[PDB]
Amino acid sequence: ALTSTPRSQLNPPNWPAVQVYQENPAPTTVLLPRDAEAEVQMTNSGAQLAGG
Amino acid sequence: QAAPNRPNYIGFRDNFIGLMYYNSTGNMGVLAGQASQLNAVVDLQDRN
Repeated sequence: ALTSTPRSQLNPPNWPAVQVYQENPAPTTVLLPRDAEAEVQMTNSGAQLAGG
Repeated sequence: QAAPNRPNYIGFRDNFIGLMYYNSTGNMGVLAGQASQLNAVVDLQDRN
């Protein structure tokens, strides 16, 4: 009574979506290195880039 | 008659210029961080 989910068909063949443990981690914060909205202007000025 | 052979000094080049080659792109060296592997050295073909 404390633990099991109250259901009619014990041993069901197809479990529902909500009664199964899901996996919801944190939203992956991605650090973009170099925003290219002003970086493609730097190369078109003539400076070739390197490093990084 | 015998004349001595013409003297020749097969030594290294001055300053070993020609032992190592950058500034001929393709087979040039890189200097990059380990985490990134993007070189800080790219050459131009016409740059001595």
